[PDB]
Amino acid sequence: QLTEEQIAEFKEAFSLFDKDGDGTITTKELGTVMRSLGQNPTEAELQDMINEVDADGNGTIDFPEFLTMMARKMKDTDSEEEIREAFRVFDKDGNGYISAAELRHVMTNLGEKLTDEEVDEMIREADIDGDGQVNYEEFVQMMTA
Amino acid sequence: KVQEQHRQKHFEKRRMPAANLIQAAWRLYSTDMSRAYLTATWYKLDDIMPAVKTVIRSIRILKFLVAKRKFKETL
Ligand SMILES: [Ca+2]
Repeated sequence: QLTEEQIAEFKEAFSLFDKDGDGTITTKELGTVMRSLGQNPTEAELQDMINEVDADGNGTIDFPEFLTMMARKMKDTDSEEEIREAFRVFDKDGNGYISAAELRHVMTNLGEKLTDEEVDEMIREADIDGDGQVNYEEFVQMMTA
Repeated sequence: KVQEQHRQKHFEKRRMPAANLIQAAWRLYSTDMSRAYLTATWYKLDDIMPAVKTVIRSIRILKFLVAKRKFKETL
């Protein structure tokens, strides 16, 4: 279902990691590219990211595993259910809504906190109506294209 | 009441991984629409080498997958 040109685009990205050209992405190559962009992952974080797509078990990412990950993104059934389950943790009403103030409060105070500009771009992406509630159901349908 | 107080604490244990999942999903989604990439620098950068933004997206997908797993491990 993927065009031959967007496969070549994903191949170009894969080759950026695969510096030695052996057809695999190690933690060495994944972390080197991340740290060239200013990111600083730990060694354990590199292993967790690779193990999410390593279907063989040798601790590397080959090109076919890279193609499926890039093609799927978040458009899978399991992602839509789990992101919806994440929003429900902050919905004590259970009606599928969360107030814009509480959502802003959660995003800027829990986990990898969003900056003020990040949460402002998120709230603008989700239309508020009436009291200030945002249908997070519509929000997960939007993120999962 | 103690049966009502310890299911809160375990439900609190999901608050952080749930937030991490929402944040990682939004940051992945914003890769293709954020004003952060709507600059003359990123347009030219995306023209001379579109592999850079694709690499950035590949990293965010990997981070979304880790966050989705850690949230499911609190069920
Ligand atoms: Ca390699």
